[PDB]
Amino acid sequence: GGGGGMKLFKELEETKEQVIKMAKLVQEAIDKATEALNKQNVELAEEVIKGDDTIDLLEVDIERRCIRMIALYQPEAGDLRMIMGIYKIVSDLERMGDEAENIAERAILLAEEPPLKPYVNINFMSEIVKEMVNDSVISFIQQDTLLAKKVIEKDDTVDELYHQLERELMTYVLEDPRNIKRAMHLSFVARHYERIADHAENVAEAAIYLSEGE
Amino acid sequence: GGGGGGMKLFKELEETKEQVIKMAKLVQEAIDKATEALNKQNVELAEEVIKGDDTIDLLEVDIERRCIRMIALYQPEAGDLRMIMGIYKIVSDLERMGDEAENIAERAILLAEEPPLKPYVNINFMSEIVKEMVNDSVISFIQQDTLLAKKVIEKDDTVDELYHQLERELMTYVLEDPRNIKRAMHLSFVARHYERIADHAENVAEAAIYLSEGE
Repeated sequence: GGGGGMKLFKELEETKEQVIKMAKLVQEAIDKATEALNKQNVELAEEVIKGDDTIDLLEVDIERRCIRMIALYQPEAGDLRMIMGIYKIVSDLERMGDEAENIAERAILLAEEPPLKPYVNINFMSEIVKEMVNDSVISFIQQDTLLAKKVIEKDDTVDELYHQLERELMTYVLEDPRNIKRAMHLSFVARHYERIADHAENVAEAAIYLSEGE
Repeated sequence: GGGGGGMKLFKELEETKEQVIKMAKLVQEAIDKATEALNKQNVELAEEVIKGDDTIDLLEVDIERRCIRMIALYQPEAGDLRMIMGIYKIVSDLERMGDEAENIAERAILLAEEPPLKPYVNINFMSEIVKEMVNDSVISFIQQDTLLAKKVIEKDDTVDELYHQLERELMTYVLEDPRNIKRAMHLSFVARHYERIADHAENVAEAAIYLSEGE
């Protein structure tokens, strides 16, 4: 190799740092989004809606870093794979953040009214999903198949849990159509948790590609 | 002063761009069949959309593996490397559109086992726009047409607006006889998928802007 070959190294270990940061900010979104939604708390919602902008540039900035690294250093097979993969996931991660930002909106909408039901399921879902966000992005940065496979296993649960939700609400709507307004908002929410999870699972799918690459 | 890598990278990039187009045809074809299967309560048509989604899946990989090939072998500079990464990004949005139409098709099955519940003028105006959004977004990409990409970005607000019309129309159905609760919700999801397909369409046009703004 040549002199500045270890530049690509530093540049890449940093870019990775940033992915991890961006994911810290995603879990923070979901966590805030769930509190707001739960305890009918708008300060917590507007917080989450402001903070998404951060996550937005984080996509831009990590993407731009990838191109740079490829343009400047000409990374070999392994690096180039690590990089294009980063390039993919930073998008999924941005989508999770946007999904949470959506739960944040809804929670505002659900605040000008009594809950209509304990949010127990939304909650079990919420908890599984953050675990999924984290574990998925860990298993990527460090080539952990087993951990990626677990994340992929958990998704069938979120799916399964989502369906529980679809049906409980059917019964709420059916017992008093007034309830139609909350039911629906609480439907979306569940759909958003389910989208965040599906995404999580991509990161993991990616993590395998990478790990299978060795 | 030469270098035979130039000419190869050119063919490879054009052949890939061609692949991307193949892929958007199939997505348009998907949305199209799925709307027929939805409307005409036709499961033959739906199971088609559903097997046909696999073709689109492999095209994502196909093109993605193309992009890495092209970078590794030819060490492409500025404009080229940019179109490639960009191809890489949008071959995905496009796979997501096909995924959403596949979902429309799954619901069409489900909706077949019962009367309509309503004509579906809305869902129809929606996909008709959406389908044209898929095309234009991917045209605008291949030839960096900013003005055409921005036309796409506008239409999206229409889908957005059209989507909302639809959830209120349904609210009224559920409200009139909760039996309708099952058809209503299925039609609810469908109306969301159309809106997701449009929102992806709109990413591609954003991308098309990245490329264009660049040259």
